[PDB]
Amino acid sequence: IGVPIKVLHEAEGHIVTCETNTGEVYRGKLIEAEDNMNCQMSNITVTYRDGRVAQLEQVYIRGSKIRFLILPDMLKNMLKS
Amino acid sequence: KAHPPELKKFMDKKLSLKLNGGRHVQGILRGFDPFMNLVIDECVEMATSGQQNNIGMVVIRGNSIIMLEALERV
Amino acid sequence: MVQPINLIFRYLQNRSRIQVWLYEQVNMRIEGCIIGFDEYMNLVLDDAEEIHSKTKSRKQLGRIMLKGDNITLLQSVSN
Amino acid sequence: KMLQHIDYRMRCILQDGRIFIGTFKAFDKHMNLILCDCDEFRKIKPKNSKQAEREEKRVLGLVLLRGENLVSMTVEGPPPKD
Amino acid sequence: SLPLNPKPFLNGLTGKPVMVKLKWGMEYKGYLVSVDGYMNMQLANTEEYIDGALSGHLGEVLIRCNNVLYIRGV
Amino acid sequence: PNVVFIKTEDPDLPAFYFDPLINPISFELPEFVEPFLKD
Amino acid sequence: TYQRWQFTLPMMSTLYRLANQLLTDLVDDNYFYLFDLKAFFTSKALNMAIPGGPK
Amino acid sequence: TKKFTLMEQTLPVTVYEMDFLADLMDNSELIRNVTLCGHLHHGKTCFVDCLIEQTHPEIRKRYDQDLCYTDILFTEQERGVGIKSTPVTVVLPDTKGKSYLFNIMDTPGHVNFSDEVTAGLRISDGVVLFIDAAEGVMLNTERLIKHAVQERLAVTVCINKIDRLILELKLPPTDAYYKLRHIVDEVNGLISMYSTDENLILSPLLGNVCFSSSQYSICFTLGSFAKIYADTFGDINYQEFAKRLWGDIYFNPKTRKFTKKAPTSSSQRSFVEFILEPLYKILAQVVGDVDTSLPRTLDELGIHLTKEELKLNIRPLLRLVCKKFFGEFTGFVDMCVQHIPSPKVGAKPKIEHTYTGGVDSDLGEAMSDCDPDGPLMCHTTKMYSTDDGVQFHAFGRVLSGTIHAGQPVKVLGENYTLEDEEDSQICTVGRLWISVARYHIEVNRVPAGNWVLIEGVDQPIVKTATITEPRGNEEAQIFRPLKFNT
Amino acid sequence: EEEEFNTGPLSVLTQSVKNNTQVLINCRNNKKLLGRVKAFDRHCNMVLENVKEMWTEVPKSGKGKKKSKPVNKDRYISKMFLRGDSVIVVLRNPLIA
Amino acid sequence: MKLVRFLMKLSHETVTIELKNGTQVHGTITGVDVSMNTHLKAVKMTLKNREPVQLETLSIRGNNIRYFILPDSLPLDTLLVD
Ligand SMILES: Nc1nc2c(ncn2[C@@H]2O[C@H](COP(=O)(O)OP(=O)(O)OP(=O)(O)O)[C@@H](O)[C@H]2O)c(=O)[nH]1
Ligand SMILES: [Mg+2]
Repeated sequence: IGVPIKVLHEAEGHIVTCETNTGEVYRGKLIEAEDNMNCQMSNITVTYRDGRVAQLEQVYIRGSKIRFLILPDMLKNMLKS
Repeated sequence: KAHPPELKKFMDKKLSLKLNGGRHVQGILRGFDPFMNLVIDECVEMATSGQQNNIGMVVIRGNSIIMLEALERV
Repeated sequence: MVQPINLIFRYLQNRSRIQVWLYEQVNMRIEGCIIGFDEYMNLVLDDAEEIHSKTKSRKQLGRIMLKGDNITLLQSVSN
Repeated sequence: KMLQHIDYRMRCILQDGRIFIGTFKAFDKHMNLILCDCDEFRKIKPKNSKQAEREEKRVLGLVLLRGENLVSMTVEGPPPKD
Repeated sequence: SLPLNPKPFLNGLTGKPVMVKLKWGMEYKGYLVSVDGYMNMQLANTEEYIDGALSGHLGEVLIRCNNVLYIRGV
Repeated sequence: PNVVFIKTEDPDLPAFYFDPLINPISFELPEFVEPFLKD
Repeated sequence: TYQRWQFTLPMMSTLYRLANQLLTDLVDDNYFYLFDLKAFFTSKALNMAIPGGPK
Repeated sequence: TKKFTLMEQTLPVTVYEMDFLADLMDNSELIRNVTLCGHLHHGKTCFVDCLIEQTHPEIRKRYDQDLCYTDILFTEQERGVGIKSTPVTVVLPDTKGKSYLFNIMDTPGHVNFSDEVTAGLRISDGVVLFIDAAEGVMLNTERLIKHAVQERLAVTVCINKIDRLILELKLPPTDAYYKLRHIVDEVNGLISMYSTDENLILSPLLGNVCFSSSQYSICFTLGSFAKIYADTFGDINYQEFAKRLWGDIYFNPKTRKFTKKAPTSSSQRSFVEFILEPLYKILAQVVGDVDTSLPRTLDELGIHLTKEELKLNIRPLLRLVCKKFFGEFTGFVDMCVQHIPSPKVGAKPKIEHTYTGGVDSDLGEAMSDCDPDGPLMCHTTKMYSTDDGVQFHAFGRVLSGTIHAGQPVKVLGENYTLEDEEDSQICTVGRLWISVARYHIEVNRVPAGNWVLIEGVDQPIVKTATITEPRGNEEAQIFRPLKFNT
Repeated sequence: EEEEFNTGPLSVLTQSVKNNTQVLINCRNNKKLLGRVKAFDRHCNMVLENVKEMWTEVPKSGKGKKKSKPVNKDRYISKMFLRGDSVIVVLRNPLIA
Repeated sequence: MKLVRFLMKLSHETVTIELKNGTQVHGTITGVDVSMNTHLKAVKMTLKNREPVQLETLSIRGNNIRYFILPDSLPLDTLLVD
């Protein structure tokens, strides 16, 4: 199991930002993160490629189709590695 | 490993599915496997025109699943 | 709970005519009767057709083995 | 070869062509990367462009990038001491 | 037929005239010499049909598996 | 707290034994796995 | 120099069995409830005597 | 210099960072407030000791007598008994590897000091009830179950001292299963006597029952011991194997599947055959065969010990082997994460029972949201002397708002009502500490949902107090005063 | 495995290495590599000799008004390694003939 | 057989690599690993439709490689022996 993956699981319960492979940007609370990067989130704000926003209560995104995630800066500050 | 996706919470709920190709469908989750292939019942294709057409019970390959959104409360 | 593979096994048994959504190609979809399939979701289709959504034109194929790579979605059609 | 550059500031190139510059803190089998104090650039990687060095820069912060979408990495600057 | 699977179908079609469509829209007609476990494909006396029209007569040809969309007997 | 330790007089008994001084109480796994320390 | 020893467990069980005439048969400490050192210290400080104990 | 406690100035090494603790303390949804309670001498302090040992790498037990880290008085160290409740605040990982902020109140088990338990019950969200595996359900166990249920808390059980079954009573492993099953049944019977309709059934299948041995540092749930099997053999699923390891289920080794019917007449239940049997084999190889065949067994488990470790006597050696086999106590943390609610989701039945003004009000809704920016409402049930004994520091939890050092607050006593206004005081708080047994971490601000040591407010506080802000909140009411078991 | 390299579709590569014969590789980059196979593997990675790379291009609106006419191009590469994913097709036809 | 092993032998050679995204890389190999992840020094890298940039070090994810152009001098028959 990978070092970044452990740090992701650590962000469960925190507000995170996710960009997909298609560039839609989802911000909200990370409920569950699976080993393969599958992500369950809640109370989302989504910002599309045209710039428009929307609001969603509940989402789940497949790990493969995630480009990246932004985690809380405070959480990062792993040391042993 | 050979893990399941954690989707039992979403079983028998109405969902909104974003697929690759800018394709979107809506239906009730009836089941899944470790590849995230889905069974969706009472499925409806949301055509880019805005028009929606009923396609019944269908299989979506997990490969081409970008994102899902619940239309219910879990 | 219905497992996706089983749905297919059902399609197979039923000999329902099937319409397949392909990966990253919207203007064409494939149709046929599933005779058999394998662990990779590779399908053997009978009396198969290319369906051009744009041209409303159908291309007749007969005996097809479609690689599963292309599968986005599997639906049934009354025809 | 990866462990050497750990703790350093690193310029990472994405498959769409973006430039992610952050502190390289962790990696793995897939090359999923952990980037602290990370910013994104789009238009340029400056080599002292007399007009300006920085356009479309965005502050991101603590970033986990998936290796699927990584192309390449070069050393951008030394480790911050902190 | 009583369940006719991918693998046997392809094996029955060895020794036969086939046409393979590739994902990229090229088409290759020829005698199927062999296939392997990954579904790489070997044609003899291959011909190329692009836009459904005879383009090039090519001879003996290996097609990498990931390129294949579908195979047809013909 | 009281050490309730039970002396054994005769060695032919098993080590783990219910002494009459004690008051009476009253999905698939792979083929390789076993209980720990089965040997 | 004969300064340190380490024994195996059959050795210790044989020695323990052979020494039992000189050894106690207590397993815990509660036998010495008001017969421990601290009770004797308190007793000395208060000028009181536990019935078996020193004065 | 009068010195009455074992408290220190130096802050020892930890595995976590301190600002990571301030982070978790802000986050307010990972944290949990647990009270450890039990009968006299059932192993609470040595359990907390086990956790501290795990978290602080250099603080260790002295091989022959235990440090009772949480007993910080010369009277508790001499007299041998817990007298006064002591708070610990640590950061612990789960089986996933996700850390949580645990605020643990170690309470005395002697029945005469049960009032300290009630103080620890007011400030916390759940309770972990420790039970001696040899001794069973005793006097104060029953009394504390009744008291915890009636004070509206979640209950999880840890069955400590399982070595007493193997190394003292020497029961065969099947009869060990029967005795443990007897204990969990009797706790269920006591709850169903006192609790209402509410399904507070405990079973290890439901994951709120913990089997431990705090002397030899063994602690597991069904889940974490399953995870040890999954870590040894790659393709095991964690949870699904966990759901089959208790009860009258059995195993068919030709089918490779768990049956509810026994395959032969002479067969072993799954718990006995997968959990107790290796435990009986580990302890027997250690205490019986350290010289002959402990190296072979340590190889087969994968544990490696150095040459100086094999030269220890049997009790430190056994504690060492079990620390290397069971690792961190993640099964406990899973039990407390899954079944003890957080401050946010637990705040509602707390303000129901606790707050005199009533549940729904501006202050009531404000508390129920548990946000750290609202009005300050802090509630102090405990008061601690300094190491010299001169001045006191109050100990409370923050229910809403945030306390800052130096800021003035109004303190309201038990006899205060709104309309009289006579029984009240204004005081400036000096310093704030995140209390830890032998040392305090000094902080500047403490958010909502957390325990805090407060300097400066002690002089108007007779017994318990509520603390609110001076400007505004003319609608504040004092929390109900402590109701004692006795 | 050798049997599958020897008789399966990859025998095209196996035959080209043994006979030191030329093969044309249609490639994902829209380029074609024409040469001799020194080595190959499962993935169709190859080490190639005497490679003639051929492709086609346009001036790409040299006018400024979207006007160009297609242009063929080629170049010689004596020694090179090809990662096999880029393979579309490998042709064991008689190019020399 | 496993041709990545062959590439792993090419430390201290200078090569030109063409990427899947069209980028061209010329530098001296410091290391190829089992995933064909390639590391170089003294690198002149030309993204398609730019003038070159020089980097002291560059690290490429293996999958992003199209092909390596090897030194004409390279003694392949030696390197193909195991
Ligand atoms: N046999 C055995 N004894 C233990 C174990 N754990 C603790 N003890 C002993 O039990 C006694 C209990 O001491 P503590 O653990 O400090 O007791 P406590 O739980 O804090 O109870 P209080 O005094 O009321 O606070 C001590 O003698 C410990 O040495 C154990 O796992 N096995
Ligand atoms: Mg205690």
